[PDB]
Amino acid sequence: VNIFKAGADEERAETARLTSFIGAIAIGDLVKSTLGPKGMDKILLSSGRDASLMVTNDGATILKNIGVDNPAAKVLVDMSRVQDDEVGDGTTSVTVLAAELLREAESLIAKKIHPQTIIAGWREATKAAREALLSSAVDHGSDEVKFRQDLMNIAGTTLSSKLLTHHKDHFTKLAVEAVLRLKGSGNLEAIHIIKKLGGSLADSYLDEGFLLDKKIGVNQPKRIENAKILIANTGMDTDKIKIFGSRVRVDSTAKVAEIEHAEKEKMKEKVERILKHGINCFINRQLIYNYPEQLFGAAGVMAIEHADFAGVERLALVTGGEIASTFDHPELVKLGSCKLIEEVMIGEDKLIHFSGVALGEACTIVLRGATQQILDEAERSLHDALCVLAQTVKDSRTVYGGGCSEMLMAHAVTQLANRTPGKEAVAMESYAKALRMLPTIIADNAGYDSADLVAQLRAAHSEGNTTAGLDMREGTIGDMAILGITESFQVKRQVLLSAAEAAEVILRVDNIIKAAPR
Amino acid sequence: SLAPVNIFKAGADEERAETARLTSFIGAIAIGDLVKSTLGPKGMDKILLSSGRDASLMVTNDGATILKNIGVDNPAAKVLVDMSRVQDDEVGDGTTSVTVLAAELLREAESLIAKKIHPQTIIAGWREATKAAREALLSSAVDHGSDEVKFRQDLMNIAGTTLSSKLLTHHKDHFTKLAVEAVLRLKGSGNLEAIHIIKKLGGSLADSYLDEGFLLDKKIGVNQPKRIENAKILIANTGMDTDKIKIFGSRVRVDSTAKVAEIEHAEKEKMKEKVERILKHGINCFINRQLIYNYPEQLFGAAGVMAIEHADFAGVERLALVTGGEIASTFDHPELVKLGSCKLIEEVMIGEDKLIHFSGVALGEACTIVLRGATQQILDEAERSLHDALCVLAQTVKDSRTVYGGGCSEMLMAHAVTQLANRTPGKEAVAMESYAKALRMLPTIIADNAGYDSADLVAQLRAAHSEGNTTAGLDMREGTIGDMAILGITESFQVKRQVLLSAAEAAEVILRVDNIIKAAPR
Amino acid sequence: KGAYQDRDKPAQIRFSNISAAKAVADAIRTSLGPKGMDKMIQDGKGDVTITNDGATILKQMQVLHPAARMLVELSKAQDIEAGDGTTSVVIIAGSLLDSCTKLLQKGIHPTIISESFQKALEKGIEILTDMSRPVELSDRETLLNSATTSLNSKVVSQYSSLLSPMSVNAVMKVIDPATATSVDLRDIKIVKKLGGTIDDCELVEGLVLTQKVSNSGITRVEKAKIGLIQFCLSAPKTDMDNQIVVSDYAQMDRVLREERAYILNLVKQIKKTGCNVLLIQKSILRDALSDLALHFLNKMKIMVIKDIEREDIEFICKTIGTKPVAHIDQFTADMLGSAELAEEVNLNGSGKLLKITGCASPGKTVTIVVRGSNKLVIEEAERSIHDALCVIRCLVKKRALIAGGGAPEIELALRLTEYSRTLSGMESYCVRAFADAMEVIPSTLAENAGLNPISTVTELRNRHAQGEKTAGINVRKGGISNILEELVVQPLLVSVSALTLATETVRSILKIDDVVNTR
Ligand SMILES: Nc1ncnc2c1ncn2[C@@H]1O[C@H](COP(=O)(O)OP(=O)(O)O)[C@@H](O)[C@H]1O
Ligand SMILES: Nc1ncnc2c1ncn2[C@@H]1O[C@H](COP(=O)(O)OP(=O)(O)O)[C@@H](O)[C@H]1O
Ligand SMILES: Nc1ncnc2c1ncn2[C@@H]1O[C@H](COP(=O)(O)OP(=O)(O)O)[C@@H](O)[C@H]1O
Ligand SMILES: [Mg+2]
Ligand SMILES: [Mg+2]
Ligand SMILES: [Mg+2]
Repeated sequence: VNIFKAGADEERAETARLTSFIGAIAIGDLVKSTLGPKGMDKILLSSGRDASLMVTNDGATILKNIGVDNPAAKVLVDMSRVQDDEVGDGTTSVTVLAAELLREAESLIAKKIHPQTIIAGWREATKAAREALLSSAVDHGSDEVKFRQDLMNIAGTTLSSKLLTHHKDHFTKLAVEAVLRLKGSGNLEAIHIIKKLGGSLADSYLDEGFLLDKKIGVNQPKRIENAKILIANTGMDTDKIKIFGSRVRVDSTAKVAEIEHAEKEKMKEKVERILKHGINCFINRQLIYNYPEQLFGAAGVMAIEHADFAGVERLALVTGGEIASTFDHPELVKLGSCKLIEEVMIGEDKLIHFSGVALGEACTIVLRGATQQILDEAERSLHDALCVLAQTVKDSRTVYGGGCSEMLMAHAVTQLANRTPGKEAVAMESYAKALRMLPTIIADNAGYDSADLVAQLRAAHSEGNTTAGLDMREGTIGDMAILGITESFQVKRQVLLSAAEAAEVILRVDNIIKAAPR
Repeated sequence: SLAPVNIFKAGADEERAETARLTSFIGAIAIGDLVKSTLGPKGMDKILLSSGRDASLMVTNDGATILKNIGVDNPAAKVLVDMSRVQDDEVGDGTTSVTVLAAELLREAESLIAKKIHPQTIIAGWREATKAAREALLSSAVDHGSDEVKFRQDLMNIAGTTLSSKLLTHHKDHFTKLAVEAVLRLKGSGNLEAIHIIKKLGGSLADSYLDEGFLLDKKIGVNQPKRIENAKILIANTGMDTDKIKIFGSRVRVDSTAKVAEIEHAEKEKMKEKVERILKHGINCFINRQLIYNYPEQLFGAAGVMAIEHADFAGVERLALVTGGEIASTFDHPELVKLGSCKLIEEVMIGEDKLIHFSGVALGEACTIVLRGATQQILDEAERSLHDALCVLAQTVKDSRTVYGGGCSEMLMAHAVTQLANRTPGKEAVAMESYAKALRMLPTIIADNAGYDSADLVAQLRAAHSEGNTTAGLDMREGTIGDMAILGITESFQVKRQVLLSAAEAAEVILRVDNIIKAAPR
Repeated sequence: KGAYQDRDKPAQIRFSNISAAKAVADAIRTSLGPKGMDKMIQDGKGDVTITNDGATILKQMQVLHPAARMLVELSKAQDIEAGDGTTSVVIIAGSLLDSCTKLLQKGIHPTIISESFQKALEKGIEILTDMSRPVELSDRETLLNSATTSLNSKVVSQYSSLLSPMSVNAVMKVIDPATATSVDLRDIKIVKKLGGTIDDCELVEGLVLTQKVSNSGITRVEKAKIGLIQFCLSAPKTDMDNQIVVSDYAQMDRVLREERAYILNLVKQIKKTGCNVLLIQKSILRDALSDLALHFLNKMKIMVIKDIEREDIEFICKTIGTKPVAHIDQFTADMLGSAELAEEVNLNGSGKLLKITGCASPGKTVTIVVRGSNKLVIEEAERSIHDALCVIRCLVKKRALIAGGGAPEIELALRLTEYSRTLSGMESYCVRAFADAMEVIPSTLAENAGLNPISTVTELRNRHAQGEKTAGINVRKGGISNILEELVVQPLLVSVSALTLATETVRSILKIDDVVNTR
């Protein structure tokens, strides 16, 4: 007898894990074609309204854009998005590793092994692998030149799997420089990425100051030397007295004429109070109406209308001023400083160029490609590189990439498995196989002999050479210490832990109950 | 072909990529998983229920009828089903094993292709591996036949091991010898049609027996005697109902009714003359192939001779085999026709029916087996299992070479494939290793059906065969590793060779398709 | 710590099969014993039946589940082998499948359950065989008691005084109780005609025909000389194509004269043998009777009967003693049956029958004619009489007799539970489940009779534990008492076959682990 609903169903057997495994493997196979320096990106086309088209390489936006149906696919997409939020890298890596973990899981359950046995084996294996990765982590930060070289290597390895690889030598350092302007503040919003079409992608440059996409007023000057910027968050509009319930109730036209004259005079006195600070520039958050603009033009200052919260925050960071709202006491927290406020033209548009800024705490990156999709992909991948660089500035521990860290931690898992009895050992062996399946995939997407390369790496790591990985520009087994394929320790640790946790949570379901759709 | 022009038809499609091999592999693996749960002595049989006319229902364990009855749509599944049917036709059993082994081979092939290895490499590696397995199985194929008692014990063991995976295992010790006896009555003639299996409801399955004579499900005449001692049976294939002159265009054209009366009297006279010519043979039991009308029935009754009417071609051939008679159509020379002889042709009641019982037959060349179960499905399954046992026994009588069962023979040829793979370079070695793994999967499935530690038992057998013990296999009664010579789990060598070769060749032909093109349906 | 058995599909299939079998069992569970009432089946077409036979109930009720089909086939197989107990067998099968679903819930492999069930079967056969007593034929009392016990649970129970003695007379008048070892029920011809009441059923040692006499001038013949005819009494015609050409005016008169002379010659040849009534076989392709032939036969003061089926000629010959005649020259008095009387009987305006009584060579054949108000009661009376005949057949087959009224299965349940208490292991639970799974028959005997089932079964177990065997449920007394004193017995073959077939069917069902829907 059926009891649920019309449209509600239950899969309480091998069918449930069949659906979960096939969905996770579909996610893994879709994401798999975008790993390594030789990975190839994808086109996302919307069948709905506006037919949005986006060319992308990373797995986070690929998985979040598509509409997944299988709940396991939803689990993988959520894990990828969470991992992108946490660090900003390895979303494709974590999704692929989870997919291979589930594949080895179904292979094991074919051999009639209880899922909790696999769970215990995986817990022990991930503990050992995390311990080995932590033991193999190299650290810097005390050094200055060595840490800068490490940052350059991290940017290179993060940016080599994307389109900017075509000009990687130009871009990596640029990204590093941007992070070097943050001065340790974990504020990625201090970085502005302005994307304008036209010209090769090698024309992109990190500005030596700031760029604002706003407009000068009518009568204000359009160039200043030795700027004294005051940044404000005042009204400058009609500017109601804010006492709700106030109205003019008079008996003549002279009275209302006098009241409007008083309103204009109070606005004039507010502008005079602003000018008393000793300024030649003024940046406001919301609109500036016609009378304050006229007064500013007459006085001889420069005013900016409608610079949003992000704009004023970035100007405050790059110039050093405070966000003013009340100008009663000009002697309190002071202004900012620059050296030129020239208007500079890019493409066909004009932007305000703050040069000679007092502080480098914020900056702008100009992205200029030949196609809007190229601009979007460059922006997303540059965001990933900046995220990783900021994360490794916060925590300078690094581990070698190219599969070397994966190979060594898989070797540790294998060594632990060899000394553990029972059916746990095969679970840990499957864990190690799934973990080693990543460099296999990188070589496959590259197009080399994956089996030979992986066997060579296994032999080299078992011997003791703990810095061996895939040299992809030639396709052999090289030394990541000499070559310089580094990676953030935080990124790899988060990838491992998140993938293992998602595999564990998915594997222990034996019943899927779907309610009737709305 | 995904090109922005479509050329095939409104209904025809093409899969010219990994999609085609994906569909073929998933279909083949689905068929293999369907058959997988019916292996070993611990396998459990399945229900086949119709969705239409008469709603036919059958309980069966062998995979041949399972694959024949269900309607497959994937072309790879069609290849597997035809494989199973051909293998059933060739020997009689191993359909489940051949389907399972081909499915496991294709699963290993998909796992290999996942590692980006060209399919022709897998095909060449499997050709070499199956050559090595053929050589190993032939080398290990022990032979008997010079001895008498050893060959009969081998026959009993083969019948027991072939019948152990079906329902009849519940009375194995009673049935196997039965099957053996049946084949031993054929005197080496590979004519399974000499075995007639009469199925009647009622009574436990242990009440089945092989008769000491022949049973015929026909009727005696009206005035004929119902019991004859020391008969001289004459078997005929005459009409003797109306006897048309067989000259078309002949008619009576007379001017009076008395002429017609005389002509019809002459017709009855020629009927009487033919019956008298038949009786001149000196007989007391007459067996016909088609009907005997009332006048010849009356003539036979007056004479005092039995007359069996409307026995089909199979009936007259089986009576000729079991009694020694000669199929006759003319009776001009009674001295040239040889008449069969029996001892008693009385009537015996079984279930609720009466049958003619030829007892004390002159020759045992043919025989009948009475199956009496509790349910029509039980009767059908018993008949199918007995047919498989008889087919295997006849095959091993034709070719006495035997190999040890229980997983020993397949383990040893898998070990030979492994030894071959360990000395070959290149990507063919991994293909040979996959072949060995797929071949070793069969005892794994047997243990899985039984409910034992498949990995531990398979590792034990791998070690035993690698060390040098080539007569080790699975002991099901306790689930351990035992010596098949002592247990006597024999099997026909031809059956195993056929399974191996057919599975290998069909896997090879399926593995090398990269385009499935479906024309629009009717 | 063991195989994971990931696939739960086989367990679900087994539970579904067990549930369907239990549903079929307890659907007809209310039709057991002398207080269980019969069902009414109205099939898709405009046909209705009122039946208490378990086999017919299960056949007419077109079931869908494969296990239900297995159970209906089991019931028909038990009907074939025994003929009575076709309800108790399906009840037992469903009940012990219901018992074994709990075992499946306890983590016991189906093969172990099946083997333990077979062992319990082997023990129960011995228990039942030892419990019985030998029986000797030609003892009217035991035969009558067995027939009455068979008929009690049927609609004709109130007529058991008139149906049991005739039911045993029918069997005793076919076989020789010296060396029979079986009985052929084909020669017990049952003829049904509408009208009258059940109390007018009759047994005749002669022959009963549903045909009508061609000539309505003679209907009663005394000292009749019956003779079968297999040739046609019409104008002669050869097997090959026949044509008569006429080229003169005298040819027409001549051909008519020859036809008349030939017919009259045939009729005179028939008459000169002393034949008193004629039985003409039904001959398609040639009118066995012509107007001229019937005219001549009626002129010679004879009785003529036509349209006799080819399948009844053996029955007629075995009954009255005639021999088939397919040629006129072979028609003589040496092969001509004789009877004391031939009559055309009218059943008070509800049809007509032919009765041949007083055959000078009484063969091993009798006939039963049944009377009833509507068709349904007539069909049910036929089924009940057939069940009584099958009971006598089983008693003839093997000579052994056991008590009824729940005594055999309850005593077997005891002896088997103390047998299980000696087989400690994994199979002890399965054997105990088999032992306690056949308490269903006494429980339902108590329930359908209006007694309290729990207390009745408890008292039954206690009284058979005290050695007071042959104790069971009495519905006349309304309690529990000795059964042989109540004159309720049944042949051992019934119960033994029921148990064996039920156990075999369950052992076969328990081996299923998948279902596939063929095209
Ligand atoms: N130039 C390179 N040489 C060798 N290995 C690399 C290189 N670039 C990336 N990898 C490896 O490829 C894996 C995935 O890289 P990538 O595609 O950049 O991940 P994501 O798409 O999350 O940025 C990383 O674990 C890294 O070790
Ligand atoms: N009692 C047994 N012990 C061990 N192995 C057995 C036993 N009976 C059968 N087998 C093995 O099971 C295999 C499959 O046989 P079966 O299940 O009858 O299907 P098929 O005969 O179609 O392959 C055979 O190869 C045989 O060696
Ligand atoms: N007079 C009676 N008193 C007690 N029990 C009876 C009596 N008559 C029959 N029974 C019981 O009823 C059971 C079922 O008999 P019945 O219903 O006639 O056949 P079936 O089981 O085929 O329906 C028998 O096992 C018998 O023991
Ligand atoms: Mg990266
Ligand atoms: Mg077999
Ligand atoms: Mg009864």
